[PDB]
Amino acid sequence: ELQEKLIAVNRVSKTVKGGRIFSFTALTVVGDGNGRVGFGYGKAREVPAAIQKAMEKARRNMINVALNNGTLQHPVKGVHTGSRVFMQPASEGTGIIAGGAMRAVLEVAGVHNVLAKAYGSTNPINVVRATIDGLENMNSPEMVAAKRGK
RNA sequence: AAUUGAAGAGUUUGAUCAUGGCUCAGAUUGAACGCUGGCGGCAGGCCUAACACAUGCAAGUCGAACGGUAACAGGAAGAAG
Repeated sequence: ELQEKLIAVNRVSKTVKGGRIFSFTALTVVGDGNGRVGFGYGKAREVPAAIQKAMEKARRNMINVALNNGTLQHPVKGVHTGSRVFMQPASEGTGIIAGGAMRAVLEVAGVHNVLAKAYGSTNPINVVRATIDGLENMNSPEMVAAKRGK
């Protein structure tokens, strides 16, 4: 049920007095298959060290996303840093058809149908979080019955 | 029952995030060239010189408009081997 996966890994540099020392950072997103979306970045001097902290941080900071059946309740716009993310429900249509960075967050959230097409900046670390912000701000037709109806 | 569907990647820097061009994955064509090549069905086939042309053919048809025997097909009459 853990359903965890990595998006991408990127080598970086420091350049201290002695010379260049290269660290590694692996982005990861996790989910239970029905809502409960979460993610983690982290860093380390090794590849297996950095991925471990990413999956470790992905356990905490997990929030529910509301879905109808196996689809979104409505289309929702979301932005983060310099990235701009749109999505459409498209009920049982073709499905989970999207490029890397945003592929992980949709499939692990539970959606096997919605279309992405992420505009603006397509940076792996900025394109993620635009989903979680765009899925957190999304509200549910059953639980908006507080404002709706009466 | 009927225009119900939306992907990204690479590259500036010691490394990073924007901005921003270039490049690639797709489909398509009245196509060509390179290499190769079994059959069938359907469709397509001078996109440049509206440059110029050999030869045949590409529009004739009515004797039930009319005077007519020029053809060969008979019939009729005549003259002969």
